[PDB]
Amino acid sequence: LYVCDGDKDCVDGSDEAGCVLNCTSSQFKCADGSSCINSRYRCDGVYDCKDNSDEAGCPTRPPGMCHPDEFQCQGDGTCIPNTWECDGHPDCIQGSDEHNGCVPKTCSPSHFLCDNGNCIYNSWVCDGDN
Amino acid sequence: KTWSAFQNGTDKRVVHDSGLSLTEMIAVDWIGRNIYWTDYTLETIEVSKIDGSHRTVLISKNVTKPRGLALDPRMGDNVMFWSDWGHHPRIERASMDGTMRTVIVQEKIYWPCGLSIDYPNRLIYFMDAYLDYIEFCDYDGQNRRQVIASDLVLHHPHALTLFEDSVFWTDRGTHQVMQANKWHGRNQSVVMYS
Amino acid sequence: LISVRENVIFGISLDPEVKSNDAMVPISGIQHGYDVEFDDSEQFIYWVENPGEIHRVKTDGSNRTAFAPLSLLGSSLGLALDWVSRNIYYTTPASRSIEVLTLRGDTRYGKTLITNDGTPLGVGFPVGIAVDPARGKLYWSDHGTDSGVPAKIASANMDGTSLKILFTGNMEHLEVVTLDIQEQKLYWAVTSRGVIERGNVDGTERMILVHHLAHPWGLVVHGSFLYYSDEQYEVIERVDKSSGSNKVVFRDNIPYLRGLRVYHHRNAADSSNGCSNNPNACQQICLPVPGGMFSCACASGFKLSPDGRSCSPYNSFIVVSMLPAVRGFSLELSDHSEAMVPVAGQGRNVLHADVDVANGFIYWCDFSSSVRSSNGIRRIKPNGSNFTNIVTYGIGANGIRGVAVDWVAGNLYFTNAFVYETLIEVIRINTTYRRVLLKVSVDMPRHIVVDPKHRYLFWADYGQKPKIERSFLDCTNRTVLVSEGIVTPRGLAVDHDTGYIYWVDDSLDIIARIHRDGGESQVVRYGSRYPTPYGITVFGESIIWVDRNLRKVFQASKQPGNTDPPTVIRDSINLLRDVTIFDEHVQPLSPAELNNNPCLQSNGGCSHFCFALPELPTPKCGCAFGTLEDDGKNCATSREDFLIYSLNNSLRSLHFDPQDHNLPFQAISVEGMAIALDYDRRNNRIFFTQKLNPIRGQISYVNLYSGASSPTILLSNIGVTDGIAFDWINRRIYYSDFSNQTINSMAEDGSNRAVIARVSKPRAIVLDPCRGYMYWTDWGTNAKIERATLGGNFRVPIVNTSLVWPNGLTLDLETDLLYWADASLQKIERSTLTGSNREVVISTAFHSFGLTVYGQYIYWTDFYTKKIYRANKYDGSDLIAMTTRLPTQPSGISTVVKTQQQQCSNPCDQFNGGCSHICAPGPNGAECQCPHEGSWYLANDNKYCVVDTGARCNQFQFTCLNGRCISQDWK
Amino acid sequence: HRYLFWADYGQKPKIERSFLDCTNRTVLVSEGIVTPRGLAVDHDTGYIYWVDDSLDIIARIHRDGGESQVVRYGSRYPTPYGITVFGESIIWVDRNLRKVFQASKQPGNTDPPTVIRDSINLLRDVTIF
Ligand SMILES: *[C@@H]1O[C@H](CO)[C@@H](O[C@@H]2O[C@H](CO)[C@@H](O)[C@H](O)[C@H]2NC(C)=O)[C@H](O)[C@H]1NC(C)=O
Ligand SMILES: *[C@@H]1O[C@H](CO)[C@@H](O)[C@H](O)[C@H]1NC(C)=O
Ligand SMILES: *[C@@H]1O[C@H](CO)[C@@H](O)[C@H](O)[C@H]1NC(C)=O
Ligand SMILES: *[C@@H]1O[C@H](CO)[C@@H](O)[C@H](O)[C@H]1NC(C)=O
Ligand SMILES: *[C@@H]1O[C@H](CO)[C@@H](O)[C@H](O)[C@H]1NC(C)=O
Ligand SMILES: *[C@@H]1O[C@H](CO)[C@@H](O)[C@H](O)[C@H]1NC(C)=O
Ligand SMILES: *[C@@H]1O[C@H](CO)[C@@H](O)[C@H](O)[C@H]1NC(C)=O
Ligand SMILES: *[C@@H]1O[C@H](CO)[C@@H](O)[C@H](O)[C@H]1NC(C)=O
Ligand SMILES: *[C@@H]1O[C@H](CO)[C@@H](O)[C@H](O)[C@H]1NC(C)=O
Ligand SMILES: *[C@@H]1O[C@H](CO)[C@@H](O)[C@H](O)[C@H]1NC(C)=O
Ligand SMILES: *[C@@H]1O[C@H](CO)[C@@H](O)[C@H](O)[C@H]1NC(C)=O
Ligand SMILES: *[C@@H]1O[C@H](CO)[C@@H](O)[C@H](O)[C@H]1NC(C)=O
Ligand SMILES: *[C@@H]1O[C@H](CO)[C@H](O)[C@H](O)[C@H]1NC(C)=O
Ligand SMILES: *[C@@H]1O[C@H](CO)[C@H](O)[C@H](O)[C@H]1NC(C)=O
Ligand SMILES: [Ca+2]
Ligand SMILES: [Ca+2]
Ligand SMILES: [Ca+2]
Ligand SMILES: [Ca+2]
Ligand SMILES: [Ca+2]
Ligand SMILES: [Ca+2]
Repeated sequence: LYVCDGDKDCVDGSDEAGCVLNCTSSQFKCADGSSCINSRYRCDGVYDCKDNSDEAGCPTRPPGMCHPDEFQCQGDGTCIPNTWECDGHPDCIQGSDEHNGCVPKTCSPSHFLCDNGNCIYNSWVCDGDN
Repeated sequence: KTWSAFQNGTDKRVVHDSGLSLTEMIAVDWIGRNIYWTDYTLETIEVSKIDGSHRTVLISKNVTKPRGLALDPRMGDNVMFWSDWGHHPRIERASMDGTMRTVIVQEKIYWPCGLSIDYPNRLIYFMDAYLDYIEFCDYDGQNRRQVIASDLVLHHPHALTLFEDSVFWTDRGTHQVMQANKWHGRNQSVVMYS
Repeated sequence: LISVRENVIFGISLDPEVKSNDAMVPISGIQHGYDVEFDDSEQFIYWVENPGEIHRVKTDGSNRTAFAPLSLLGSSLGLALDWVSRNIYYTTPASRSIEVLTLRGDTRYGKTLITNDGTPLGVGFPVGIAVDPARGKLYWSDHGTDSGVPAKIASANMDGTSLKILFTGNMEHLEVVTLDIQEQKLYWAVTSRGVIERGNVDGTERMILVHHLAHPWGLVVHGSFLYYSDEQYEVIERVDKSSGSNKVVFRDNIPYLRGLRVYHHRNAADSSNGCSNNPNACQQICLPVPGGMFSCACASGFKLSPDGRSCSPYNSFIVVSMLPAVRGFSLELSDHSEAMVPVAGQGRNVLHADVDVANGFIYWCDFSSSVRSSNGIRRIKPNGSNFTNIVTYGIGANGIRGVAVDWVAGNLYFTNAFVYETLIEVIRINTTYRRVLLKVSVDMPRHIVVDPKHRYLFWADYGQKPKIERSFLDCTNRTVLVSEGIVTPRGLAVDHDTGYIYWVDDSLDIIARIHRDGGESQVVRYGSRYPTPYGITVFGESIIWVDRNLRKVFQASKQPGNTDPPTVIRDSINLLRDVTIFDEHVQPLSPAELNNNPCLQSNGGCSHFCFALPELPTPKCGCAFGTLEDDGKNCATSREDFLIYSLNNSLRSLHFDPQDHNLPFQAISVEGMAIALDYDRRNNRIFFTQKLNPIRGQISYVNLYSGASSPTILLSNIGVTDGIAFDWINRRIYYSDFSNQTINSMAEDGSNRAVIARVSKPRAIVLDPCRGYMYWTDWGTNAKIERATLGGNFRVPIVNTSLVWPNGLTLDLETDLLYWADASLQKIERSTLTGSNREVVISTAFHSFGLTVYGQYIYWTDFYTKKIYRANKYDGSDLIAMTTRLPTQPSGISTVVKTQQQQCSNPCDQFNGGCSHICAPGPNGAECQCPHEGSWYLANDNKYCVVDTGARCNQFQFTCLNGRCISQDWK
Repeated sequence: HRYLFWADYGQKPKIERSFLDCTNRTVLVSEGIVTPRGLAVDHDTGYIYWVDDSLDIIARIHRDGGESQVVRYGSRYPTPYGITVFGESIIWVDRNLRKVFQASKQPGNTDPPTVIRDSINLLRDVTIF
């Protein structure tokens, strides 16, 4: 079942390398020509095709899904605290948190700022945990 | 819905109807013949008979957002553990009947995404998708260590399992299943690709 | 207290500091949660989903079901329950109606109390419903429509006979209305302004009680308190019923909030009404009315009698089909009452309806491109008492496009549309007997109709060059009645009185009739006055048809040339698709009315199928499986022929009849693992392929008729061979090797060996000796099925796309069809020898090693389930397992057929018998002929012909077309 | 009648009526037209007739629109390509039958037609002088 599904189930993809690329019925198509994939997947939240274009067409979700203290992820349909939105780390599965222009957030004196552009409480700076 | 089948795909049957949330965990008792599951929309932890014939809601007073559930049903332990993602994210432990409740970890949890138990050592293993770590502690949370912690190895973990001296987890950000050594992570392998 | 959210229903204890949320076992899995209602006398809770369905579950979780799935059209928006009369009331906007249903006992009774009637009092878009049983009053809230129905709060009687409007104005986007039985007061909320209002059941007073909200779902009143929920504020809270000035909050930050109910032991003795006082006083439905009196009403498909106690079922009505539902209309156009319980619900896409009036059944077909379960044929009774699925397995990619019913033979005929092919099949209405009568290839039969009086079957074709065709009940004859003047025949109907055929076309915009014997075409109601006639039926001196654009049902006189303005039966019907009639007159049963049809009595004695043939006084019989017997009525399954398979060592035999558990020959055991088998009619002998260890392949033959002779061996050590094929015309054996990537040929005794071709992983070989072709399967890179001559001198891929892991291959010489199995795509596919047509036979629960075809069935063996399976080779319409779970993983399968053509009956088929031109049919064996015009001459043997002068060249050469000779080595 | 009429062959084919200076446009037939190969007008009655080889029909309408009427429909008229009106008769040509036919213009009549010339190849239009 696995030897032709668009999923490289092993290190070198020996399974998928042998398959044809003609987009049989119900197979949604992707611009990279990697593999044609079943239409049901189009808006489930998984980048099923290599160039991120299965879901690219899909519409946006109901905005009432999350509380005012939260931000919403379009691909996953999950809610994360507002502070996380532009902290500089992609928290949503598809990166919906870092959007457009963030007006970059900065670190206050009660916290410390490290190599990866993250802000951490001063007590954590040296306690045994990275 | 929740379904039960044999390891060869036969005898597919329905245990009970289930919540639509993507964040859900199921636990089974090989002794008590009971099944436990978490509900993310109703914010509840529920127990039933393994055949689904009887159903009850067991914990509802403070489980804001369950993201993990693990059980130890041995005669001398009889303990249940679960994790919550409220504004005060924590890991909580309660008697398997809910008559006793305690909070085990609450100082650095920010996005709990995994809960598993190690019975010989009587240890809990949990995963965090914000600080990107895999960490284990004991049933009281008084002993705690970190197995893997880095933005390079853990991107978006969702489930954790343990076997022998190895820990297995799943990552949605890399579409992969990973194996590592549960004590120091100095061994890393990919179990399933794509 | 009970609260609803779009995905959950849960219960709160009624004191505000008890924060537990499990006063009842919750209801998980809801998709589009809407209002809820409860019944305490049976511990039941009911909820509605919009978009969705009406469901009931028990407070302890013991039971969960869908309560009105077949009559509900669209989605309901409000529920009300009467515990005194034991009736439930629900409101549906898709049909602009308010309906009542009876909870008493296992037999549902349901009618529509209020709908559109042109007056503003009538129901518009009813969203909310509340009922009072003791006073026999019903209240509803409705957004109104463009018919002049205002946004209103309205009052009616629970029997539906009285209508009045209580409140109007300042009402936009009103969602719920609720009633208080002690105060006799009504409460409703408005989203356009964020306020909750109170009113009196007589319309005497209106007041405002809550002042600042944003989309407040739900109102409930119990004792001194009123409870409401708000979406944007995510809160559920309680307020003083008498003041509105003080508030308490039960829960907060709850999303997707919906309406609320309160649960307590309300009792019928206190709330008693006329129906409770007079049990059993109505045959179907009892509805209370003011003054303690009661009224009786009949369910859909029934009418009421002057005694008021009894109801009688409709026996003469018209049936109309619309993509979303099937409905019935009385012949009396003054009667707008439902003549049958409607058919509506999820998955409905009705294309055609047909009726068996004598048995009391209606049969309809559903067709959806996007949903498997929606496609099929199903039958229901007008009373809704019975529902059954007649055809749900073996449906083509394009679905079922036509259903015809024969009430004399008790037969159903339908058309099944695959990708490049269409099939016409007949099924006996109450038995598991289904057969395919015709394969149509390029024509696309969709609409089908049958006439038992004239013993004719008619269908319409929708492909290129559309036409109408006539056939006999067994499809053994094909004739075309209309070729010219057809573009889009949306509907086909036959008249059983005159034996005339009528069709409608929305491209031509015409209704036209022809005679069963063809000839002159005639025109009815042509012109722009008929924009889109989609369905037509004939009854008496009238024709009845439906129009998709005018949204109307019309009646006119069937005689051509008449131009009386038509007659109308129903207005404002959406998505009309077909019309049918349910009346004893349209389906006669007297022999004089049916021209002495032989199947009218005891199915003509036929075992499987009975088919009246025009001008044949005796019945005709057809078998769904096997063959027909000299008695002319019964069928047999050729016990002279059997199936042979190997488990590992044990060669075993099986019978085509799954009930005939006898073994054709007892079981035989061989060394190692037997993997592939082939049989020959000449010797009553089997050739089998043997694996001794993971490295050693072996070939051996065994004899069945030679007493009990043990095996004989042809080759002792070769790579592991997985496929074997036999050629009885040339007396050769062909085998494939997996360890050596090769396909080799040998002679019957092994003394001669040759190698035909090389392909990676050559699992299967198939042979046709009379045509000189062999086929093989390669599952390596560029997985393909390939064809070559018996000698491998010519080679071409028959299938090289949409194929991944071909591991089984078989050929059928009766149909000239090739079948293969794919383990990656888990499916069985059939095509022609050229690969020009491709269809899928099986796509579900599929694992297979071998493949063989006999009769109307295809058989395969499965190693995962350790079973052998039989299916129908054209559509997989049947699936059964011929054996219990076998002891060990099956191997490849072959068939033992004694009627094999041991010699080629048409010798010219072997590449023109070797010729270039016209081949004579075996005068002295195969023989050759040139064109009779021009001085041609026969050469090489009596074979090539392009020699216009008889020119001479030496015999040691070979002599070509165009008059040239060349040394044989170059040949 | 001071009218100008033309037929349209694109998507949603129709027949239109106009004034001699085309300052007015009106549509007489929209439904029931697929391939109007020929259009003719009767100068006596002020009626318009058209022929269609897809519909295989001869049909007439009134200069003020309204009710459509049918003449010689059916398979007996495989490909009427051109039509003209003269007196109480209509004359039309058929591409497949290779014939010229004369019939009476009033609808509903079914007298067998009359033939004028046989074996004429590639017939396209008929006119009267
Ligand atoms: C097929 O089975 C149905 C259901 O058993 C038969 O339906 C009965 O038909 C008789 C008349 O022949 C009625 O009087 C009964 O009321 C029907 N029973 C039910 C339960 O509906 C039907 O006769 C059988 N044969 C056919 C051709 O439908
Ligand atoms: C590829 O698919 C198209 C349909 O999308 C089909 O028409 C064509 O024949 C296919 N090509 C091959 C080589 O099968
Ligand atoms: C549960 O909630 C109560 C009341 O809000 C609080 O006092 C208690 O600390 C909470 N317990 C936990 C484990 O969060
Ligand atoms: C673990 O990793 C080390 C290298 O870090 C390697 O030498 C060793 O063989 C590994 N052990 C196992 C059991 O994989
Ligand atoms: C409800 O479930 C029980 C479970 O045993 C079953 O016996 C019963 O038939 C079901 N239906 C009704 C109406 O009780
Ligand atoms: C359905 O039909 C069967 C027999 O065909 C009958 O026994 C049964 O009562 C029917 N169903 C109902 C609800 O009457
Ligand atoms: C079948 O049709 C042919 C003409 O197509 C006709 O001659 C023949 O009589 C028909 N069969 C029977 C049994 O009448
Ligand atoms: C056939 O299979 C059984 C187990 O399925 C095995 O024990 C037996 O040895 C096999 N036959 C031979 C000849 O090895
Ligand atoms: C495979 O083929 C070669 C010749 O191509 C032959 O020598 C050998 O015996 C065959 N069988 C095996 C098992 O290699
Ligand atoms: C597939 O077969 C066609 C002819 O049927 C041929 O032209 C084509 O090149 C083949 N493609 C492959 C990949 O074998
Ligand atoms: C699957 O396992 C069940 C027992 O758990 C058994 O009854 C069944 O035969 C098994 N099926 C197969 C195909 O192994
Ligand atoms: C032009 O046509 C319109 C309708 O389209 C009509 O009302 C008007 O009278 C016509 N022009 C003249 C001058 O009559
Ligand atoms: C996305 O869709 C939602 C509804 O699903 C809302 O319409 C919202 O306004 C939409 N637009 C954007 C850009 O979020
Ligand atoms: C960073 O952000 C904080 C608020 O979180 C303060 O605005 C601070 O002044 C900022 N620092 C810089 C350098 O802009
Ligand atoms: Ca794969
Ligand atoms: Ca996807
Ligand atoms: Ca972020
Ligand atoms: Ca630290
Ligand atoms: Ca039309
Ligand atoms: Ca034509």
